[PDB]
Amino acid sequence: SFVEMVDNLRGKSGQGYYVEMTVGSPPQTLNILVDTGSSNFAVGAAPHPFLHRYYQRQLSSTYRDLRKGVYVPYTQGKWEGELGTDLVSIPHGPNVTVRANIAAITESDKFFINGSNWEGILGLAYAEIARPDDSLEPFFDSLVKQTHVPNLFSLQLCGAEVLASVGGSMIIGGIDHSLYTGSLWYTPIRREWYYEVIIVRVEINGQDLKMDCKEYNYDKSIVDSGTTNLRLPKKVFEAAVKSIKAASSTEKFPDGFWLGEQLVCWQAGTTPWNIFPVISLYLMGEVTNQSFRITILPQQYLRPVDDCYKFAISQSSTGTVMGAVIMEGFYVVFDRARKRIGFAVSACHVHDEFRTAAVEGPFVTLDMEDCGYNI
Ligand SMILES: CCCN(CCC)C(=O)c1cc(C)cc(C(=O)N[C@@H](Cc2cc(F)cc(F)c2)[C@H](O)CNCc2cccc(I)c2)c1
Repeated sequence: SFVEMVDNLRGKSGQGYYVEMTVGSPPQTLNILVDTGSSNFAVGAAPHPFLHRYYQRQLSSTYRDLRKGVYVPYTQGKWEGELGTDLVSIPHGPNVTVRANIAAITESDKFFINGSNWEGILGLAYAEIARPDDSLEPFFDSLVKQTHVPNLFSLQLCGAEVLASVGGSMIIGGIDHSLYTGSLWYTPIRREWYYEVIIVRVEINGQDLKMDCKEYNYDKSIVDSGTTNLRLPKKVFEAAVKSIKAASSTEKFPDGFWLGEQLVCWQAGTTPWNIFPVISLYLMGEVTNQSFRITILPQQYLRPVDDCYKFAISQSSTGTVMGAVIMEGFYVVFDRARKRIGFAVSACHVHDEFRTAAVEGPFVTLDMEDCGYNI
C-alpha cells in the first residue's frame, strides 16, 4: 500500500481502467486493462487498427518462446496468440520485476477498443479459468511466488468530443487506509476460479425483491473489473428494472434506455437523481446467518457519456456480474491470502446531498449457504 501506487489507474468511461506496465528488455511501455474477471496476461503483439503500439518480442533480449498457442473467448470478444515468458514490471506498483507468462496477441475480434488507450489485459483471477489450462500460472501468482509481495491487492475505482476520463488506484500487496472511511466488511470467495461471491438479498429503495436467493447467484456471481455494468440474471434483471421504472415513474424514458442501448439527457446540471432509487446488494458475511450490504446510488448505475447517461445495468445469461460501476465508490480488497473480498466506502465515495453509497453490517440472514449454485 504505497503512496507511489495511488492514482496509478486511468481510463475512459465505459472503456475500462488500465495500469502502465513494461515488458521485456529494454522495457517496452504498454497500458494494461486491470481485469479481475479473467486470468490471462495478454498484450497486442501485432499491428491492429485500434493499437498505436504493441509488444515486439524480437526487441526483447529476455523473451523466451514457450512454443505453444493460446486462445481466450470472453463474453465481449476474443483473441488468439502465442505463449512465452519475459520480464514484467509495474512502474507505479511494487519495485520488483518478475518473469511471467505472456500471451502475445496476433489475432483478435471485438477485443480491443478504439480510443481506450490500452494495449493488453491483466487477468487477476485464478489459474482455474486460465487458458489453455490451469497449468499456465497467472501473473499475480508469479508475482507472489517470485517476490515478497503479500498475497493481496485492492482496487479503488473512481467515477468521472471524447469520453470522460476516469481514475483510480491499484494497491498491490496491501491495504491503503487513506483510500477508505468506515469499516471494511468481508464476503468469502466461494471458490478460487473467478472471484466468486454470494448475494443473499437485494433491495431497491429499501424494498426487498423477495426472490429465492439462489436466483441472485443463478449459475454464479462474480466481482469483475473488466466489465462496466452490473449484469443480472434474466429474472433478477426484470424485477430490478420494473422496480427502478416505478420509482422514477415521474418521468418516462424510451425502452432503448432501459435496454442500455440509447442514452438519456437532461438540461446540464438538472439530472433528477432524487427520482432514481438506491440499490442494496447484501453479500454473505464471514459468519453463517450474517451478511452486510453495499448500497449503490444512481450516480453509479447511470454512466456518463445537456448531461447524457446510459443505463449501466443489463441482462446476463452467465450469472451476476458486479462490474466497475458497482466497484466505483467502494474500496475493494481482494484478500487472496484469507480467501475473502472486502468492501468499504471509498475516499472518492459515491455522492449526493441527501444520499450516499454505504457499506453497512451486520444483517442477520438465515441459510446463506443455500444461496449458491451447487455444481
Ligand atoms: C472494459 C470495459 C468495456 N467493456 C467491453 C466493451 C463493450 C465491457 O463493459 C464488457 C461488456 C460485456 C458484456 C462483457 C465484457 C467482458 O467479456 N469482459 C472481460 C474483459 C474484456 C474482454 C474483452 F473482449 C474486451 C474488454 F475490453 C474487456 C472479462 O474478463 C469477462 N469476465 C467474465 C468471463 C467470461 C467468459 C470467459 C472469461 I476467461 C471471463 C466486457
